[PDB]
Amino acid sequence: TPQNITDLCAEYHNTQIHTLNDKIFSYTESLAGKREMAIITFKNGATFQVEVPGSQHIDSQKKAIERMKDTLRIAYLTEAKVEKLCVWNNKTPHAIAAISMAN
Amino acid sequence: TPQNITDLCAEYHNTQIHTLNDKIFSYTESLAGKREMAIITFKNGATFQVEVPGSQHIDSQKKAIERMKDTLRIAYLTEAKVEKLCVWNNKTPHAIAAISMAN
Amino acid sequence: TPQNITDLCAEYHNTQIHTLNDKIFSYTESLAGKREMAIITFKNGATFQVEVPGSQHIDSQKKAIERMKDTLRIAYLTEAKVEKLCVWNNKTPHAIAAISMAN
Amino acid sequence: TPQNITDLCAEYHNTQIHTLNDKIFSYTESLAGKREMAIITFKNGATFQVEVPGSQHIDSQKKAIERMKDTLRIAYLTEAKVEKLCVWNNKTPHAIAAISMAN
Amino acid sequence: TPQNITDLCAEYHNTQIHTLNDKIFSYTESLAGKREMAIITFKNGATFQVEVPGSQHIDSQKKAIERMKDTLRIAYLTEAKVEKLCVWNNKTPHAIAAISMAN
Ligand SMILES: NCCCN1CCN(CCCNC(=O)c2cc(O[C@@H]3O[C@H](CO)[C@H](O)[C@H](O)[C@H]3O)cc([N+](=O)[O-])c2)CC1
Ligand SMILES: NCCCN1CCN(CCCNC(=O)c2cc(O[C@@H]3O[C@H](CO)[C@H](O)[C@H](O)[C@H]3O)cc([N+](=O)[O-])c2)CC1
Ligand SMILES: NCCCN1CCN(CCCNC(=O)c2cc(O[C@@H]3O[C@H](CO)[C@H](O)[C@H](O)[C@H]3O)cc([N+](=O)[O-])c2)CC1
Ligand SMILES: NCCCN1CCN(CCCNC(=O)c2cc(O[C@H]3O[C@H](CO)[C@H](O)[C@H](O)[C@H]3O)cc([N+](=O)[O-])c2)CC1
Ligand SMILES: NCCCN1CCN(CCCNC(=O)c2cc(O[C@H]3O[C@H](CO)[C@H](O)[C@H](O)[C@H]3O)cc([N+](=O)[O-])c2)CC1
Repeated sequence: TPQNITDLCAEYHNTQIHTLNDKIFSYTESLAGKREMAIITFKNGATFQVEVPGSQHIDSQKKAIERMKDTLRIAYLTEAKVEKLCVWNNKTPHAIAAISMAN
Repeated sequence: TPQNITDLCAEYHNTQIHTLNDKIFSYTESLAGKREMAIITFKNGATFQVEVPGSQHIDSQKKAIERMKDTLRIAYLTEAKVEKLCVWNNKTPHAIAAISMAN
Repeated sequence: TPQNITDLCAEYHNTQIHTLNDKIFSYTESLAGKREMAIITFKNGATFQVEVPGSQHIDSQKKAIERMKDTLRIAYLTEAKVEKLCVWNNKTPHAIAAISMAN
Repeated sequence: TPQNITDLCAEYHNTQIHTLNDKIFSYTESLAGKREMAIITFKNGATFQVEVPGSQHIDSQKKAIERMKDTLRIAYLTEAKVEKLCVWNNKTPHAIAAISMAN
Repeated sequence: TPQNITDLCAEYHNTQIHTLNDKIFSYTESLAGKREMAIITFKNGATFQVEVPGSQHIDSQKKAIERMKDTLRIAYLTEAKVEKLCVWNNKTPHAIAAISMAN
């Protein structure tokens, strides 16, 4: 298994690391049909989503998607610094695959 | 694909944005049958609900409804500023579709 | 839908509003068989339960009963002021139907 | 229903009340197979478990066992004073049936 | 049942205790397919994983794996001192079986 988010990210196509080293500026979530998603931004203007669960996702990802939205919410509310995001870059906004928090 | 709550809200019929830029004044939740819901207010008098799950809701919204009530409760307890709500305005109280939190 | 806990409470038989405007003094929870419940008290001694799930509850209430116990626990730990409880008064301790929190 | 943890405890065989009036000293949790459990200690050395789910448990206890482990973790992290534990004393460590928290 | 993490750890093949007595330095989690995992590090450079659920796990471990990730996140965010980890040291990074927190 990978030892860090960068090596994990590199195991997948259509991904990249964004380095933030900053707390989340805004947290948005929706229960509207077909847009059951979260959106976060940073004060540098960067915007990211947790995608709506879809047919691209495998069964094991369903709980992890829910966990990620839990993580983003509590990160936002505690002003935790986000180090990096691994995202898929074939979606707009870029879609979160992984998060690291440090410092 | 929307990048913010206003753009997401605009995808639906019978919605509008309310801008609060304030913490939640009160949080109410009920387990009574057929009224399994939450109600929030703001000091300006505005009142909003998370609707009881109904047949209007598609299957994917049910999990998101539960998440929204989790979000409103922890927002209330942490005195987090709510930036905007996207609501359906064909319900009273207006029914929450999405929330953004920012300072 | 109800605008507030008082109007909600009025929709049900065997209920009353208790106005506390105080934090929870004690929180008790049990996993013992046939007593899977929570009990709260306020400083003055007034005691309330979240009932064990039973035949009187409809299925939609089950997730809400779990949510209420989550709410009481976090309210207790954060010393959140409880405004009102809507309770069924045909049970001892009186059984919580809804809670409102306001500072 | 019982008004308090002491009266609840007395409804069961093989139980006793421990009166701690103290925060949890240590919190341990395990995902190892057949030891999916939590263990807590107090400064006085007293040690308690939340048992692995087993044949002695009834269905209604399953969610309550999971809730108890949630409660112990957050109690530990917030340094919440535990008033009493109701435990089964036919197990070692004594097995938690109920917890009360009060200032 | 075991009374502490060291005795619990010793019930299993291919494990060891690490004594950290330190807060978690970084927390990483992933929803990427087949890497639905968490990774933590400590300032001394030690790295640990919560393994992706797989065929080596029995059903009862699944909820406990999810719990462990919840615990590591909140331990990280609260800067809780981790006393010990029980890990399987036949994986890289070492895979967490249990955690103790004290002091
Ligand atoms: N990637 C796809 C994105 C594109 N979008 C565009 C918007 N589309 C909206 C479809 C989701 N459906 C509804 O929203 C909806 C809500 C409805 O009631 C509202 O339901 C609301 C709750 O959902 C609320 O109760 C309100 O008061 C009722 O009037 C009713 C119906 N309906 O009768 O079909 C549908 C989906 C496809
Ligand atoms: N869609 C429109 C929404 C509007 N709603 C508003 C409220 N109305 C609620 C009806 C749900 N039913 C009950 O609540 C209920 C509770 C009951 O027991 C109480 O159950 C209580 C727990 O629910 C408690 O245990 C108490 O002690 C028992 O006596 C009994 C019965 N009953 O015998 O019919 C009903 C329906 C319409
Ligand atoms: N609706 C009215 C409510 C009133 N209640 C009050 C309490 N009464 C409780 C009955 C539930 N049963 C048990 O508890 C129980 C636990 C048991 O094992 C303990 O199981 C315990 C865990 O549950 C623990 O592991 C312990 O070490 C074992 O010996 C065994 C048995 N049994 O062999 O019958 C029963 C029923 C009536
Ligand atoms: N009531 C007493 C409880 C204690 N006792 C412990 C030992 N078991 C033995 C039967 C299990 N057989 C295994 O072979 C086994 C291998 C395991 O290692 C692997 O699975 C692990 C995850 O579970 C790791 O992935 C590890 O790397 C991998 O090698 C883990 C476990 N387990 O239960 O967590 C079991 C009997 C019960
Ligand atoms: N085992 C260690 C990792 C190795 N890894 C790479 C090789 N795959 C092979 C089979 C998976 N095939 C995919 O094609 C695939 C596409 C993905 O991208 C899409 O799904 C993503 C969400 O999962 C995004 O929506 C994205 O936009 C969309 O393009 C994502 C994943 N995934 O697992 O998260 C898999 C197995 C896994």
